[PDB]
Amino acid sequence: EDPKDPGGYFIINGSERVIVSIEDIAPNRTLVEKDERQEKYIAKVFSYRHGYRALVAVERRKDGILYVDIPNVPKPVKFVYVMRALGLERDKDIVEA
Amino acid sequence: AQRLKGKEGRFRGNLSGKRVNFSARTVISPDPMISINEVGVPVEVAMELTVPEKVTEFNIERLRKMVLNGPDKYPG
Amino acid sequence: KYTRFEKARIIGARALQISMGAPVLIDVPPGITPLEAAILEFEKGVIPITVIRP
Amino acid sequence: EHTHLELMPAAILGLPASLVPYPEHNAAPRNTYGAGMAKQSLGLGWANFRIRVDTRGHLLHYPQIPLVNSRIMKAVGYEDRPAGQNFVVAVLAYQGY
Amino acid sequence: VSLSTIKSLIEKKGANLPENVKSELYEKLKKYNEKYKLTKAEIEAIIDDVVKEYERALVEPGEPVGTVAAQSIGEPSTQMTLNTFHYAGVAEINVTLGLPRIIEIVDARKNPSTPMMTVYLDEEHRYDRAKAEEVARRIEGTTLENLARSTTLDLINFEFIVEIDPERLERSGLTMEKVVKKLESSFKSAEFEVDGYTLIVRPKKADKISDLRRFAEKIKKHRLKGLSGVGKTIVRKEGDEYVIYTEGSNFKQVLKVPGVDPTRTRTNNIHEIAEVLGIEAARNAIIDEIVSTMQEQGLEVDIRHIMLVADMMTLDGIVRPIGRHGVVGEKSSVLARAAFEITVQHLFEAAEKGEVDNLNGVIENVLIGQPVPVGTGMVKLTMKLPLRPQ
Amino acid sequence: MIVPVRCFTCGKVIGDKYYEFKRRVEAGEDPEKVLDDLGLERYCCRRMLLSHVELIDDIMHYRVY
Amino acid sequence: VTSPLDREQPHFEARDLHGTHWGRICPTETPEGPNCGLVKNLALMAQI
Amino acid sequence: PPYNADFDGDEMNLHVPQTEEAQAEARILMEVQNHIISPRYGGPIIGGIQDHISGGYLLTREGAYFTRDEVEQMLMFAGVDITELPEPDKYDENGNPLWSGKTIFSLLLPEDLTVWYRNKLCDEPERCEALEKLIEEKLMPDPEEVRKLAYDGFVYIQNGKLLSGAIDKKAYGREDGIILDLIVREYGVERARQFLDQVTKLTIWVITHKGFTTGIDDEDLPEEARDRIREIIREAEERVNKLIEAYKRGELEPLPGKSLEDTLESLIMAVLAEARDNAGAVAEKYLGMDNHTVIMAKTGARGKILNITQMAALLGQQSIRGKRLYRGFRGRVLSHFKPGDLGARAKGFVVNSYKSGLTPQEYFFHAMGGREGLVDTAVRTAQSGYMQRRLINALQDLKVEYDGTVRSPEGIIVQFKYGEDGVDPMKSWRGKTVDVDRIIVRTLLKMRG
Amino acid sequence: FASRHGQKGVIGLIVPQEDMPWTESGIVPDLIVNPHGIPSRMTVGQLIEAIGGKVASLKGRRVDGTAFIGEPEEKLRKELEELGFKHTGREIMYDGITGKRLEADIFIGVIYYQRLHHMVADKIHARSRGPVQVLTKQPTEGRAREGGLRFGEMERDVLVGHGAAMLLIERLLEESDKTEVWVCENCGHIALED
Amino acid sequence: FSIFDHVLVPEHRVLSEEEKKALLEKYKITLAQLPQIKASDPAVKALGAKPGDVIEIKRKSPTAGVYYYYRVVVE
RNA sequence: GACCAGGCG
Ligand SMILES: [Mg+2]
Ligand SMILES: [Zn+2]
Ligand SMILES: [Zn+2]
Repeated sequence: EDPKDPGGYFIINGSERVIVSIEDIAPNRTLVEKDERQEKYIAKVFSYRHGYRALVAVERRKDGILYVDIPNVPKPVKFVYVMRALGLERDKDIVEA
Repeated sequence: AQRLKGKEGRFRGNLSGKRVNFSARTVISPDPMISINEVGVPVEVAMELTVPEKVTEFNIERLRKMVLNGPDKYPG
Repeated sequence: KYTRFEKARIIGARALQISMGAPVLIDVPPGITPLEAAILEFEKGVIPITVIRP
Repeated sequence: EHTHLELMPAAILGLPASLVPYPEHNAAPRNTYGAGMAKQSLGLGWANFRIRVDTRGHLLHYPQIPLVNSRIMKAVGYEDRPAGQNFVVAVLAYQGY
Repeated sequence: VSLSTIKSLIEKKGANLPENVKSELYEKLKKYNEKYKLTKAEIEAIIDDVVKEYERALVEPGEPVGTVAAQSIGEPSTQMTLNTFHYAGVAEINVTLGLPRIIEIVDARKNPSTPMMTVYLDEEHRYDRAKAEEVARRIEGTTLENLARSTTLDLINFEFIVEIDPERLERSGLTMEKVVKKLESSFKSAEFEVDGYTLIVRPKKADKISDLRRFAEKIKKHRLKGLSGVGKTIVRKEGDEYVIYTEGSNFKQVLKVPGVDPTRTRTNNIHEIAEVLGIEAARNAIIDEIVSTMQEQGLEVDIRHIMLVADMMTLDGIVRPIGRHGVVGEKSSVLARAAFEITVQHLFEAAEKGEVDNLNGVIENVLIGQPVPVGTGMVKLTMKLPLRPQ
Repeated sequence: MIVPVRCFTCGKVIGDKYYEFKRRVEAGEDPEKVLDDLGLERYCCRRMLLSHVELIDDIMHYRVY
Repeated sequence: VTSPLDREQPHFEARDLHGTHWGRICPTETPEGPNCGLVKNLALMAQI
Repeated sequence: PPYNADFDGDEMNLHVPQTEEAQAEARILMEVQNHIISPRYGGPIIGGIQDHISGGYLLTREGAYFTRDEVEQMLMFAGVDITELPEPDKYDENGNPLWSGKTIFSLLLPEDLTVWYRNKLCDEPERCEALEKLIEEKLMPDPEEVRKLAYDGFVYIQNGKLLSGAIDKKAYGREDGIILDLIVREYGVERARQFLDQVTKLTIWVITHKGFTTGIDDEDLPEEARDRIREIIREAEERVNKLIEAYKRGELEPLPGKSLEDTLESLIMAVLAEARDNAGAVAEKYLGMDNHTVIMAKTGARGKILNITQMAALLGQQSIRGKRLYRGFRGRVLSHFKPGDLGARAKGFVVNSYKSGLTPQEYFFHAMGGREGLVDTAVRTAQSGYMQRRLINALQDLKVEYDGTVRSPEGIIVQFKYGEDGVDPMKSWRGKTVDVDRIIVRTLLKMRG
Repeated sequence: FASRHGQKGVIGLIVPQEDMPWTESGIVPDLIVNPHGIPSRMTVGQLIEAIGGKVASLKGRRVDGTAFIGEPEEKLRKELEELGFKHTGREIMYDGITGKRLEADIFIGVIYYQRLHHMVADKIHARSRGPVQVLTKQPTEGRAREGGLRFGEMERDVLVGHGAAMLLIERLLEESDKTEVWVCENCGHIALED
Repeated sequence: FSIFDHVLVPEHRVLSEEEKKALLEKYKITLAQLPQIKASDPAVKALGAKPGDVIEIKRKSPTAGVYYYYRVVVE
């Protein structure tokens, strides 16, 4: 071996392989933005658990009602509807939360 | 359906453009001592590409001389 | 009076004719390729081919 | 008012882009071209090229150390595996060639 | 030598020349004769030389002139530059330029990204600033938020309050009370909160419990004091004449405003020009737009290449794009359209219709392998056989 | 690999005076005076000795038979 | 260091240099073709 | 130029026709000398490039003189058929005959040529006016009178003799050449090819042996120029803080276009651009024509004045998409500046030259500015090629019939006469259908002599 | 060949030693570069490096050029002036053919240069006849397997624009796949030969 | 105001029957070869021409001072 | 033969 060799690569079937670094997005942060095609104030997050990536977005529109988008759920169910699915049905609970 | 569409389909891939037989490719270098309508050709390429010719009464001598040189001397 | 397309077509036709057995109408130095013979014939003004124009 | 002190401004450059001497006197595209082109020159790559089995390889017969160089290249070990030679260059317009 | 002699000589020796050449020759001959004395022989020789030079400059029949024009338009675009200053000055209107503009023009976009108009003024109001300003006030459409100094919501009381800068409200032609006067006849019954500077927007839906801003924005976005579409107005001076630039296009309504010169008013929208003035104006508009856009970038392209494209685009009496849903979609040959885009759809449509391809084009003959009819493949020649070496 | 026999530009033989220069410059002498003493006047020759690497000694460890 | 975006699209915002790249990404070493901007190299002071 | 090729690694393909018809078509229709004039704008495309202009300027400048051996050697090298040297022009010490550059250059022009115009080297227009007046009053002036009033800014050829002016890009350069354009339209392609070959080889010989080089001392300004540049930059930077503070305390009438901030940005940018131009003016003034870089730039051979003023003066403001640098941390581009800063040097301005070096912040700003050119050259070509593909696929089948009309394959008439006068743009006189004044002048000169 | 300042090129001509010019101090150039390439690229660092390299070779010690901390230019120029040469870096040379000195002083120095691995011996290629694709019976692809060049669509458009129809017929059909097919005239289908 | 006053509009004119026949014979074409114009166009609306007639257009151009373009009215 | 990755103009 050459002493100048720094190392850090694999040997697969007699060939030398190196793994590059992917510049992904933050794994759990919340990012807000705004598009001009509507007045939507979209805030989207990526959620990671055991290698599974899920995209969740909550936003408003011209109606002024908050809507939520969930994977495998095509329709944007309203915000209060999805909040009451998790409990805390009383109207005080939502505002307190 | 995929064989007929795209940049590698049967229309834009083979019918409109196709690979040709007599061609060559190499790097270029400047040469200001030749006239504008001439080009320099390496002797390696000139001995590979061929131009068919029909023997007549005004070029029989040159053709017969060329044939004798075989495929390894330059004029041949 | 010939358009350059007509001139090129006539020269090509005569050059093809010469290389198949047609006799040359003018004396030519030996070793000349048939295309050059056709060109010489054209500039000497002895080409017999004519073009029909609508 | 200050809260921190920069260690060495010359180290913000990458590894190949640090080879160019006097890099602040050139246009940016030329520096980019030089940095990219520094990864293709011929020279003594590794000491064990004789035993090493590779599909392709190159070797320069008489490599030399640059006369004008940055102090980073000495530290990173580039001087022990150089690539390139020093020429006596005259800026003159010759006969077209 | 008299001028009538020159005129008669021109009219009898160069009668085949175009009119512009025939006039330029007379002008230049007069100019040169008024300072050097000229004899008749020189005039005759000059006319002969001009005639010969024009004769030798004609186009050879069979020339592939469409491909040359297409290449001469496409190739310079690869060296296009962009500046995009984005200056806040009203004098410099933010308008898209360069390759995107060429793409918009050629593709025949239904509505441009930055619509704009050039409005000239009549003999009156032409050389004055205040009259131009008030004319521009007439053109410009004004909504409530434009004149408003500032606004404030009252979600607690479910009402809206508007405050307006007097310098705009009093100069806007209409006044504070006229807004309520018009709103009494339009929309719904307003709250009639006329208090000069202070205006209260409390629509009927904006009751004490809910439904605020359901109509408050609609009242605030009421169309008054100017034409629709136009959202800005700018006054400029170019030499001895004032001109007006605007944002948005309302050509049909704009041509009706008093004091606006209609003989020179134009817009950058092609379809509107076609609908108002016909196809022959759209052709000239396309030519002028392309020429100006190409010239502003420093390049140089001959007019004869642009004329062919302009004529081809308007062959059916309506402006249509150059592409999949335009000129290329009107070709009779099935293979010529199929080789371009969406091959399978075209093939199945032709199979259904029982279409017939006559192989009268260029691409199809290339596909088959038989000679094309474009250039050399057009001529035909004959030979007299009994020839002997002279 | 090893010191070139002759200077590239002018052909002067300098291949036999590298070790003396290296030793005398490692002994603390002034490099300019050493080069002047060795007789190398034109800088085209000084460039050869001043910028050489002895890469032969660390590649003999690998033998190919 | 490589980005997961698609190469063909322009991506005007992604290919531009950023102020936060100072000391973390080399500002001059990048490919020349369509890969420009989307492939970058770590600086010398960078520490993961 | 027509190939757009450069010798830095380029490659090209070569094809060989096989049938006699193909050879005849290539020989008659595709010859190089048949495509000197570009069909896009009716001007020369093949011509001199780089050294072919600098050598011509060195040969035909004022005060150039050559000995016997140089003249004989250059004439033999160019290939000119000559068997007797002309009369010497002036005698050096010890009676050595000397020939001028114009006399040597005149041996390549045809015998009956005559033309005059003004080239790029025009600095004082009050001296060309006298020459134009002299030409106007008497159509064939006495050569001594013209030689007494010679000037490098006014080219004048009389009966094949170069009487005044100097070679420039307007002589035989691409898209500007005048002599080449006249030659190709009055004598034929073959004469143009012969002239091109001879002039190129002669200029190459001239530049090879006289010596031509550039060095580091070509951007050395005197102290007073640096002081003036420093004062200009100082006042330009000072008159921006006042605008910033004015905006900070209201007291600023916004332009009607956008909000106050955009007007402030536009004013700052205008001030900075004017500052850069003013600073470049003095750098242009203090560098004479003796410098080789100025010779190489002012004759159109290579480069432009912007490169000179960037190398010998401040680089100037950098920008992306027409606006100042704003990407970075919240309120500041770099971590080394206080948040919420709108100063000139805190958002892109560079007050240094390439010779004097750049500070690290200016280096980062320069790289940020320079990335835009690379990304634009990477991005534009795709849509440019797509548009060209659509255009070439739409307008392919239009021929020109024997009647002069352009017809679609089905038979629909598109134009009743190609263009509007039936004139080929390639054969036109720079777009014009025919150049009347040139014909009038040449005929009058031919007869009145 | 290419330096590290972004200047690249190819060898144009190889010259015998006796034809090259020589400086009056006894130096013969090892390389010649055109002065037209300097102003457009604005690579002043190359000139700085040339001066620094000549100074370093004269002094017998290497020169530091580490970014913003390296030795300033004026110091190098003053040192070069001290060593006996001219501060501008110019010298006087004699023409290698005629034998007399040129009219202008010539910049000359020492510059580091690199040899890239894009050699011409790996790019030359020529084909007359060879293997063909099985499916379409057209020439193969690649230098490694005796392939042929591709005649793309814009080449066809260029040939059309020139107007050479017979050239198109020769290039696109004669030098590529070509065959004879029996066609039934009555019904239009392709006939069968036994 | 008439649209013919606008600088972007060249004057139109309706051809008589004999002129139509002469033009049709001169170029050896049928009536389907000419460029078309819609019957609801403002210019033909001002002219008041029915479908089937041919309109002559006098155009002022930079290359040639005057040049004639012909169109056929189609509904 | 088709894919993937990296380079050249
Ligand atoms: Mg190149
Ligand atoms: Zn030596
Ligand atoms: Zn059958």
